[PDB]
Amino acid sequence: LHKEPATLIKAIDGDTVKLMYKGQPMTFRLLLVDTPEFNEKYGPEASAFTKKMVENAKKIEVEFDKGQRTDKYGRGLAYIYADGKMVNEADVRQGLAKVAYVYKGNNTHEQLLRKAEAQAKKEKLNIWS
Ligand SMILES: Cc1cn([C@H]2C[C@H](OP(=O)(O)O)[C@@H](COP(=O)(O)O)O2)c(=O)[nH]c1=O
Ligand SMILES: [Ca+2]
Repeated sequence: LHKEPATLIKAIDGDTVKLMYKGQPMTFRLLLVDTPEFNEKYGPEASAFTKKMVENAKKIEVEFDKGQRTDKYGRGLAYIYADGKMVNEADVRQGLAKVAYVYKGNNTHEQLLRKAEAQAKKEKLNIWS
């Protein structure tokens, strides 16, 4: 898998973000994760956390997996990095997202994220408190 450039347009919620990719605006849905909706418990904290991460970044990158790159709603599907650190992983590590929506072909970083979920759960963090 390969990292490609993109720039923040705007933070949306815990697991979606609007980025400019190859010079076009698109909404990205983070692969392999599910944050609570803003309206739910930990939803605001998940939104704040992703927002801070992407807004503080000097360099945003997007990394497509091997499978589908767009979902049925036209959202890009990717791993998103902020100054070299994966947002998808960090959301899970902090107990602000669950590993979710694991579809064969688009699941390269499954193991890595499940490891982070286990540590988050052991610490009883946020969603696991
Ligand atoms: C993360 C992800 C979501 N989706 C779809 C499945 C869900 O369909 P439904 O909307 O029919 O439930 C929806 C969940 O995204 P949200 O968690 O953003 O709602 O997006 C994909 O198709 N592929 C993916 O990799
Ligand atoms: Ca969600």
